[PDB]
Amino acid sequence: QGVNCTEVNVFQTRAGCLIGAEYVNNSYECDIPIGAGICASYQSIIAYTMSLGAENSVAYSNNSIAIP
Amino acid sequence: TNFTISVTTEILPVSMTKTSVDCTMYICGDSTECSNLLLQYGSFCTQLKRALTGIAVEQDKNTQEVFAQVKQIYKTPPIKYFGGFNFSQILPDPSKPSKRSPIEDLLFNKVTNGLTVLPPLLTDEMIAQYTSALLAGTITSGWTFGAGPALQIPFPMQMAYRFNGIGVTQNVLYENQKLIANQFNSAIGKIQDSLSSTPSALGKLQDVVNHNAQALNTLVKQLSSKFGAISSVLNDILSRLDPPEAEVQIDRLITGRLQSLQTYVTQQLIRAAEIRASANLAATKMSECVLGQSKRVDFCGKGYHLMSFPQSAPHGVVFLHVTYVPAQEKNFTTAPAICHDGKAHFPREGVFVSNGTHWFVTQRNFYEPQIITTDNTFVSGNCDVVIGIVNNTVYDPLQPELDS
Amino acid sequence: KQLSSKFGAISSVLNDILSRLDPPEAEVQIDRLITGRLQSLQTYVTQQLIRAAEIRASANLAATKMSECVLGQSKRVDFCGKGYHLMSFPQSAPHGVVFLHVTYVPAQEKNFTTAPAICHDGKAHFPREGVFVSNGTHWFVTQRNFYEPQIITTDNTFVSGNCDVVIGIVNNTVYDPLQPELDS
Ligand SMILES: *[C@@H]1O[C@H](CO)[C@@H](O[C@@H]2O[C@H](CO)[C@@H](O[C@@H]3O[C@H](CO)[C@@H](O)[C@H](O)[C@@H]3O)[C@H](O)[C@H]2NC(C)=O)[C@H](O)[C@H]1NC(C)=O
Ligand SMILES: *[C@@H]1O[C@H](CO)[C@@H](O[C@@H]2O[C@H](CO)[C@@H](O[C@@H]3O[C@H](CO)[C@@H](O)[C@H](O)[C@@H]3O)[C@H](O)[C@H]2NC(C)=O)[C@H](O)[C@H]1NC(C)=O
Ligand SMILES: *[C@@H]1O[C@H](CO)[C@@H](O[C@@H]2O[C@H](CO)[C@@H](O)[C@H](O)[C@H]2NC(C)=O)[C@H](O)[C@H]1NC(C)=O
Ligand SMILES: *[C@@H]1O[C@H](CO)[C@@H](O[C@@H]2O[C@H](CO)[C@@H](O)[C@H](O)[C@H]2NC(C)=O)[C@H](O)[C@H]1NC(C)=O
Ligand SMILES: *[C@@H]1O[C@H](CO)[C@@H](O[C@@H]2O[C@H](CO)[C@@H](O)[C@H](O)[C@H]2NC(C)=O)[C@H](O)[C@H]1NC(C)=O
Ligand SMILES: *[C@@H]1O[C@H](CO)[C@@H](O[C@@H]2O[C@H](CO)[C@@H](O)[C@H](O)[C@H]2NC(C)=O)[C@H](O)[C@H]1NC(C)=O
Ligand SMILES: *[C@@H]1O[C@H](CO)[C@@H](O[C@@H]2O[C@H](CO)[C@@H](O)[C@H](O)[C@H]2NC(C)=O)[C@H](O)[C@H]1NC(C)=O
Ligand SMILES: *[C@@H]1O[C@H](CO)[C@@H](O)[C@H](O)[C@H]1NC(C)=O
Ligand SMILES: *[C@@H]1O[C@H](CO)[C@@H](O)[C@H](O)[C@H]1NC(C)=O
Ligand SMILES: *[C@@H]1O[C@H](CO)[C@@H](O)[C@H](O)[C@H]1NC(C)=O
Ligand SMILES: *[C@@H]1O[C@H](CO)[C@@H](O)[C@H](O)[C@H]1NC(C)=O
Repeated sequence: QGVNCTEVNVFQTRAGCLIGAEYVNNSYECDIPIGAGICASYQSIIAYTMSLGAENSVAYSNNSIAIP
Repeated sequence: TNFTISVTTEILPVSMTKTSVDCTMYICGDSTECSNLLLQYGSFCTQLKRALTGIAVEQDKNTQEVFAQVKQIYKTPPIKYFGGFNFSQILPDPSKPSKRSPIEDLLFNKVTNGLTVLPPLLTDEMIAQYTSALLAGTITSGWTFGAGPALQIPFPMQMAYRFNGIGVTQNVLYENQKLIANQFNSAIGKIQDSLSSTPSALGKLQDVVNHNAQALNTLVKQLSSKFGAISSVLNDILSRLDPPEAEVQIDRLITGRLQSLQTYVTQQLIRAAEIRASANLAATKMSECVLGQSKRVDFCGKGYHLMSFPQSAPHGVVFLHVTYVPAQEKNFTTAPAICHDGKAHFPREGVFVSNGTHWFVTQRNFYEPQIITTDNTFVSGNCDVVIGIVNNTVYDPLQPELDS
Repeated sequence: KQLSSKFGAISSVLNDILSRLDPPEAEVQIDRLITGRLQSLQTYVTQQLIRAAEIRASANLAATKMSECVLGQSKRVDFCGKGYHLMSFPQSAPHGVVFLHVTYVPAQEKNFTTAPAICHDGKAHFPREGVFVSNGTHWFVTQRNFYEPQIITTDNTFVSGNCDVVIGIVNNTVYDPLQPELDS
């Protein structure tokens, strides 16, 4: 937490560094909060950025009504 | 007769800075005397760390709950046309890599060792994404998107829906639609000027930040005091005095620092309860005035509340309450009922109004003359028990059209 | 647990420490112990007061929900469960309450086209409670939820001014009741 990890697999985060897990570029649902948009889960242990659900933009126009 | 639309700002803080305090290293820097004497007080500093971790987890839960109230994020269409409603300084600008609207950019620019300052779980990027998604959901899905799957409704008809829900007939919206759009743009410009002008409008966030910084500064200042002992230095007494002879001095020092840490933690704890209550109130405000329109008055801004814009802010949330401000009053004469052909008549939803002798009907908060007909009235009782009733005829529909 | 700690004194015992120590220093030991135990009790009751205040605030919110969700229907959005609230069924719980929330979640969305108003015979048309909706060359009216097409008549619509300034307005014929019953 907080301290720079030049002094003390190794992954550099905003809140310090993480030892024991590998960082991936994909997105997963957050289970273990870490801080500054980092979340970890075990499937081996990995770390990933915060995923805010799924991106979904509904169609918008000058005349389009939706009634269930 | 004529109405204007203004916008106000409400700032409610959300989450203070999380602080983590270790006991042993705060009491003394790497000394074995504290290791062999702090446990003689029992597990005292353990519950302090337990309480501070509890504050950290409830602050994280609070800042998660105050914003993440949607299951899916919403993205604006690339076409910026909204039927005359220009949203440029409200919609986030993709030119800046941080994806911020200029209003919260100006608000961010205006608002400014054994301790540990933990970073928040949500940084400003995901808060900006939350505000952008909520703004998109409240502009393109109307007021019905939190009850289930996403819908789409164009802007003018859901303006008409909100005007119907506020207590006026929806026909008056299209009469001055461009006037309402121009007044909205002028109000957005004026509130941007007010945000850029007033320096004390954001006093709550600066107040809580200054309170936390001042508490930490007084903690640090009172740490370096002697507390009635010989030396104020943490480790100079280890070599200057015999460790048999330093027991009373180190006991007084550790109990004084323990009392100071206890009163600091209680003050912080109380404040933490206050900021949790304030952020819960802000969460109720967002859940009432953003997720759909509300009918209760004087809750979100001054006047009749239509809808609000939530925007990002450091350690808080700022709202843009869009209100209905009536004006252009005019004196008129009224009557509770009208008696026609020996039978009493009552208004369906409005009131009988007459400038001179000609009587007309109109809605509650807007003035427009209408012909008194049968379809907007009913017969119940006679014109004998009522008071203040006037005498006038009622024009009967379907009377002069069925004769031929 | 905090009772068993000596708090920097000789021992945690009370009666036995008086026998082995003289009263001039036993009063010092008892003074240290009494101050430390008073501090521990003060910490415990500070936690008790703050927990009582937080629980009282949460229970006042729970009582507001008790008088708002259970007593009748509350129109306010997502204050009693997720989505629109209709009714709630509370059950007895130890040191708490539990809430059910009968809600209304529509689904199976279908695309449709609309119009702000209808211009016909030099006058504007506006629905009294419904909304204009269409699928193709035929137009209908419906409510906010659970789409139900109906023929446009004069009882669910009204007239307000002329059709010149309303943007996006489109022609549509109107079926006026009592028109074919004129010569009977
Ligand atoms: C109170 O307001 C009402 C509503 O405007 C006024 O009634 C209006 O009175 C004028 C003049 O008497 C009417 O104008 C006339 O219209 C007929 C229509 O064919 C036209 O042929 C005449 O040459 C004349 O222009 C107007 O129609 C009438 N409006 C309504 C809705 O009945 C009334 O005069 C006002 N009273 C006072 C004291 O200001
Ligand atoms: C949009 O929805 C409306 C409402 O359902 C559709 O109108 C209805 O369409 C059906 C099927 O074409 C019509 O049924 C037909 O009726 C004739 C007698 O007129 C009969 O001989 C046929 O065998 C068939 O049953 C129905 O009459 C019609 N309703 C009205 C009032 O005309 C419309 O077709 C839909 N449009 C599109 C583009 O989907
Ligand atoms: C209504 O029509 C629009 C067309 O613009 C639909 O929007 C697209 O629908 C397709 C098929 O479902 C998707 O693959 C696209 O991603 C949608 N685009 C956008 C921008 O949303 C819309 O889904 C239709 N709605 C309904 C209820 O059928
Ligand atoms: C209601 O108030 C608005 C606001 O002043 C009026 O709009 C003005 O209309 C005049 C005449 O067209 C323009 O010269 C002004 O520039 C408009 N004001 C603004 C701010 O754009 C409107 O006319 C008023 N309506 C009534 C019925 O009095
Ligand atoms: C919406 O309002 C904004 C705010 O005025 C408009 O932004 C202006 O754009 C012009 C042309 O690019 C610039 O000269 C101004 O300096 C901008 N004003 C600013 C930055 O405050 C924007 O053009 C408007 N959009 C529409 C569609 O009318
Ligand atoms: C409205 O008209 C009715 C009948 O045209 C009035 O009733 C009469 O009022 C006069 C004096 O006010 C009495 O002498 C009659 O006996 C009344 N007749 C009946 C059948 O009641 C009534 O007073 C008028 N009201 C107003 C406010 O002018
Ligand atoms: C239906 O819409 C059409 C055009 O969208 C209107 O037709 C025009 O009406 C104007 C004046 O009403 C005439 O001068 C034009 O010659 C018409 N053009 C055509 C191609 O017919 C029509 O008026 C609308 N119907 C109603 C009842 O308003
Ligand atoms: C850690 O130190 C290195 C120096 O090699 C520096 O480049 C880096 O920015 C530092 N990181 C933090 C978080 O201070
Ligand atoms: C993937 O993650 C690595 C982690 O070091 C990063 O350097 C790289 O830029 C990422 N790639 C993309 C496309 O984001
Ligand atoms: C809505 O109308 C404007 C004004 O002409 C137009 O520029 C825009 O493309 C339209 N949007 C549609 C048809 O989706
Ligand atoms: C209405 O009449 C009262 C009584 O004289 C007066 O004080 C008030 O100014 C009038 N209002 C208007 C709009 O004429």
